[PDB]
Amino acid sequence: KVKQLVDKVEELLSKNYHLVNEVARLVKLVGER
Amino acid sequence: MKVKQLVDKVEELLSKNYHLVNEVARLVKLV
Amino acid sequence: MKVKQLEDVVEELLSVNYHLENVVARLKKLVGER
Amino acid sequence: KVKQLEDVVEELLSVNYHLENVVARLKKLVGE
Ligand SMILES: [Mg+2]
Repeated sequence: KVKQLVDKVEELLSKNYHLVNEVARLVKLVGER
Repeated sequence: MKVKQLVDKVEELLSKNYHLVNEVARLVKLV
Repeated sequence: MKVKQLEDVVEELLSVNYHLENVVARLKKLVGER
Repeated sequence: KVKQLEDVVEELLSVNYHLENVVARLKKLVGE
């Protein structure tokens, strides 16, 4: 179950990294206009 | 001025976030 | 004890996810993205 | 726009705080 949890941590981190990339993409468009 | 200042603040916090994401990635592999 | 500590990690990354979802939605609304 | 951006900044404080906690917890688990 440790391996299961490590996998879950990794999946969550990937999800969160995408969302940070989204914040970066969107904030540049507020800045832009 | 204020929008630009707030965008800069957002970008600084994201920079800190990216580093922390990297650290979590490094650390969890060591478990 | 690795299990309890990793469970706590997962819960906190879920809070992170919740917050980031809120921020992303708020910025999409600002730029008119749907 | 300013008001919304201010809330974005404030919520990102929470994101980073939570992440700091996670890093700290993993460090004590791995012995760093
Ligand atoms: Mg929170």
